[PDB]
Amino acid sequence: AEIYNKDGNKVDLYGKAVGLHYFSKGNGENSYGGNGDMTYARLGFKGETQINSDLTGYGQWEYNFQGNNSEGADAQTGNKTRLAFAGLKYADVGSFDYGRNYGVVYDALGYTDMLPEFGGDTAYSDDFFVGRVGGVATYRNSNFFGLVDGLNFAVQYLGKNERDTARRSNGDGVGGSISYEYEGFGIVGAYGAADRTNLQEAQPLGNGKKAEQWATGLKYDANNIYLAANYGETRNATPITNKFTNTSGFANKTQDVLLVAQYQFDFGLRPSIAYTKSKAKDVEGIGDVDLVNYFEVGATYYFNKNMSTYVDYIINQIDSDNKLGVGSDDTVAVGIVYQF
Amino acid sequence: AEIYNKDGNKVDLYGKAVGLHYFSKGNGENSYGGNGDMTYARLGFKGETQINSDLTGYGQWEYNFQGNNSEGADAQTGNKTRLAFAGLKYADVGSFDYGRNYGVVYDALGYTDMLPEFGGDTAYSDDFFVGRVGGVATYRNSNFFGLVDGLNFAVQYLGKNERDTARRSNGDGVGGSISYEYEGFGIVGAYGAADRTNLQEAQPLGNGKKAEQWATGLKYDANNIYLAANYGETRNATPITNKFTNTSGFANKTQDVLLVAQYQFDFGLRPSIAYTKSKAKDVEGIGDVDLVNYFEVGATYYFNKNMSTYVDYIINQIDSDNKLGVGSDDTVAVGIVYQF
Amino acid sequence: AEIYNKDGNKVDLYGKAVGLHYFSKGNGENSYGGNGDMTYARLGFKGETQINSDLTGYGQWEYNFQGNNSEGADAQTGNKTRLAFAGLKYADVGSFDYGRNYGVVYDALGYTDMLPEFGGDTAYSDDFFVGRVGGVATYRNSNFFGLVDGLNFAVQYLGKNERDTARRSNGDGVGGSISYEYEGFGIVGAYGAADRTNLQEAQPLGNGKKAEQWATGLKYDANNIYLAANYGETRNATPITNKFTNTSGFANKTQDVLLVAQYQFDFGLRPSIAYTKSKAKDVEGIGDVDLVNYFEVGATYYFNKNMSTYVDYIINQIDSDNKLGVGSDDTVAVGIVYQF
Amino acid sequence: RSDPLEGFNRTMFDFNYNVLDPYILRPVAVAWRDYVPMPARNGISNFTSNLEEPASMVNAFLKGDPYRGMIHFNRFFLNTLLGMGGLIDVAGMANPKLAREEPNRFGSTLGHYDVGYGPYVMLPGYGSFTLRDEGGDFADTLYPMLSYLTFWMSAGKWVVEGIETRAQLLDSDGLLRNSSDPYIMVREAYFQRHDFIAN
Repeated sequence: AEIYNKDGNKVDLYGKAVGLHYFSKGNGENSYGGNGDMTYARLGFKGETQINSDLTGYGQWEYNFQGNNSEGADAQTGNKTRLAFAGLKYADVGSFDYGRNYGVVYDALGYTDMLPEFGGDTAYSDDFFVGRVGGVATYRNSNFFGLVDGLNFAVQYLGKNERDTARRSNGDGVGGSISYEYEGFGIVGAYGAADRTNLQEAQPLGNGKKAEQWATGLKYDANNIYLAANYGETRNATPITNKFTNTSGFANKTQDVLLVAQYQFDFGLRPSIAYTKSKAKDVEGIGDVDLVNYFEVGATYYFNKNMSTYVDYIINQIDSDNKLGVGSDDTVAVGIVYQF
Repeated sequence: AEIYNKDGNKVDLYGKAVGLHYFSKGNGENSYGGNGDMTYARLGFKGETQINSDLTGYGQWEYNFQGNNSEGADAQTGNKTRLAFAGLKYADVGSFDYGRNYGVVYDALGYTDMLPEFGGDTAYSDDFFVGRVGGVATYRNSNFFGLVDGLNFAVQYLGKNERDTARRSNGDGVGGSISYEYEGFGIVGAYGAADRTNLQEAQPLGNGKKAEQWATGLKYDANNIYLAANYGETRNATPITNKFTNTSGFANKTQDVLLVAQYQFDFGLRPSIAYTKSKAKDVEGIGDVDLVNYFEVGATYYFNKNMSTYVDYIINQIDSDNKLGVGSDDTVAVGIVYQF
Repeated sequence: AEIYNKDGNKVDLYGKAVGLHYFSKGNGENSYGGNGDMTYARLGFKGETQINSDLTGYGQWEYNFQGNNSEGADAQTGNKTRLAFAGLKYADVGSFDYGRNYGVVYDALGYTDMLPEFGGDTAYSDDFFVGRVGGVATYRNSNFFGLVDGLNFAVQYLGKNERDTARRSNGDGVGGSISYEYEGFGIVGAYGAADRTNLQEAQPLGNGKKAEQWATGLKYDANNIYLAANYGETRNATPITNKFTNTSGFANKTQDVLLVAQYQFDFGLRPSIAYTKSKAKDVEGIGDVDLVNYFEVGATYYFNKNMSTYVDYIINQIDSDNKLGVGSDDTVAVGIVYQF
Repeated sequence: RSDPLEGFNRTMFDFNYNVLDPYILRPVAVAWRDYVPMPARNGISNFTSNLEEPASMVNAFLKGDPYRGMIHFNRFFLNTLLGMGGLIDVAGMANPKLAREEPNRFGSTLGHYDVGYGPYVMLPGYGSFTLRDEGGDFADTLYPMLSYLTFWMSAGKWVVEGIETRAQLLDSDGLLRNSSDPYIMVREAYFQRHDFIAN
């Protein structure tokens, strides 16, 4: 919320409170989203200062405080900084920002990441260019140097992150995005590739020296309708775990489809239907195997800009014999949300 | 402090910085509250949106940042999310809220949680219905649907939390509270019960399949006098530690008395005297043994709504002979508190 | 940013986002400051209430959220509370504050804590009186009880902190400071001493029963010019690691030099040149060995009070054969910083 | 008029209206108004009717207009989640477009497709048993919601809803007691409204 705005600087302290519970068969182990209390809270700030007529500097920080956990030895589980970056935006020349921010492939994957709770299964975090990642400089240009209204593109250089775990590490890499939007219609695609750290090459699943991620998106968002389709392919970049050997790694190849349709009624209900399938190939020892395979139904009721309730049912088409052990049973979520 | 109030939504960011020291003989090991630095600080927000004449949405989050840790390997010890919830309040019909919040027996135990630093030793955290715990849906109603002024009640469904530690787990359960307050006096009772997770049954101390907690309260809170008493009993629900066998678990039965008397001077001094005894029975291997047995003397000086200092002495009546090893030496805390 | 100010209380919520990268040859291990992403954020508040015309209450808390960690098993590395304290300030009598705050030898060492990134290498954290430390009572007096304009002194008692690790523990102790500032010029010295915990005396490096730290400083701070020099000596107080035996401890003696010269142009550029040398003597098994030996050249560009970019180069003069294995390669930092 | 068992209906009309109403129906309804506090009366109305909202949903989809199929949906979803299972009309205070009204069950769907009632009947305890409506309404027993109500639950559903429905009629008694053919009014009030519900 804009809590401060004098002398060219403006501060937005924001956050939400999410009362959230997951319902699933059994304990929730062999299910899509598990079973239990998943209440969480977010706090953050985004500030933006007017240096002069054409220049503007900005920074932003964002945190996930989990509320499902106790006050004992586990009180910090899943607590994390999500965003932390700062940058400048000069008139019609574009914007530059560095820190922990979103990879550019998400400029597409954000078309189908609109479900009341689930969806966007491919916007993995700490996975190169698809989701939030550490140490990215990102150049953005809005309306093409002030000329082509609706024409957007972005260039991003992704720094190395040699972390403890193969799953969160990444080497140097580059990527970019282009988007056109006109009067409700939107089409975009984006691509990025990057080296694999020696730790990543050493895992049993996924072998190659280069990782690649690309995606395209189609969307309609006007009147009260929202339609979206996402397609992408990856090489050596999507993370997997075969729980039968409890072996981790990366999927040599994947094919990802995400489809999303919603409508917004006058009385505030926003129903949601979606399809989401992610198929992997050349996974060592397995061959082909689905990782995400489900139909979604759900709805949100919007009391006003601050308050919302929602239900999210994942009719899960994963089979019990799934060769990677990905959960095969359905899962449904209930949520109550105050945000400011 | 109220940092935002536009368009029906109002956000209140709050917190405190507590300069605090504990003084006790020796290490503080065989002491009531330990010996050393206990400085901490808290941050939180509570939001309230006026949806319409009948609706109001709300959420709240609260964090404990300890200031008695280094900046080294231990900087996170004792950090915790305390609250995380959201809900609605309907006209004269009541409130419903879910998240991480207070157990309903605390609607009673709060009569005697008034000491400058210490307080109800029984409002344990993550313990079914006596204190803050993860995942409670809570129905509350004030003034009985607008009819019986002063008459309040609450019903609360407590979700299971099968955690890694026996002490912080809990099974599914139900509980409730009633309170009548008229012209300075207050009387209250509350009851709760819940399943016990299999881990709780595996502990050496505590035998039972259902945990129970109930408590009653009396109070006079008018002019400048505040007197308060709480009685409550528990089954297989209070946690205990036999410091001789390094064994943890739960007390088969406990019996709790809480008394608090204080007076509030016009110039900001608030003297306080209190007594607090919690006796345990049928502890396996021990039989009967006290857990908490002390007299309290102390005072707060309230400079204004923002600044205060206090001293709190716990004259500890536990004996060295205590069969569970409960500490027998006294403890005093000195504190200086800024809050906003 | 001052986000609240009614009814005598005023609260300033503040923080920054620092997008920051360090460049060094190779991995960065045998270098001064390492190689990679070092992005961070700070969040904090400072409160001040007018108890009456002469009395004033105050408290403040400050946190470091690192942004160079993932959202997985490592997300909390380097997260820490820096400051956490409250106190009072009475007219011409002075101020008393207790909590986690800065030691008094930092009343001197702060003269050369002015580099864009790599400031005073001797204001260690959790090290008695030189930097932020936990649990110090601090009395300060400005203008010698209102009489001698420009004359300041401070007394500080530091309580014991017998922590997990020898490096962060400390015993009880006291210290003080005097500073005179007149018409651009500044002179200061400060001293403190305290016992050493049993764990600290057991370390292989470091022999002594009392730790001692003092430092002296001279500075000019006017007409766009800032020059400052610092000298100090320590006994049993500076922490060390002999990376050859992978042994830890404390430096029996150190003598430290800090020099800083900078000029601030009107259009916002602030160049900086600096020198810093800290020599250790009587190191067990080693004798003399340099710990810090470097020149700094760099500058910051200030768009306005909120926005800044900077470059900071460390020409590292440690030699490769350094007997403690202190890193010998140079390092440079690039930084983009929004703050509010 | 079109009524075959009119004479067997009129006996049972006299029976319900003139012995079963004074001796048991008005007795319990007056002793329902008088001794149960109001927040309970609209408290139970909502709990009962919420179970007849999932059915009203899917039968409003069947009638081809899904707009109110979602209205009955979110009323269900909302009141059953934030409203304690149905005791609270959260969705009713949330938006005026979500106001409550008489359910929309299978008999109403048969009427939308021009199936047609059958001969008007009037049982003793019941009061009107056209098989198309008060009978097709029973496929909603083969449903998400009503498929959990035991015999005594659905029997109890019918019981209290009647006591409530009668309760609030205690002044309008004069409208019907001074009527030409109180059988005809009751009968062709049924048909007018039951047709409405079939649209």
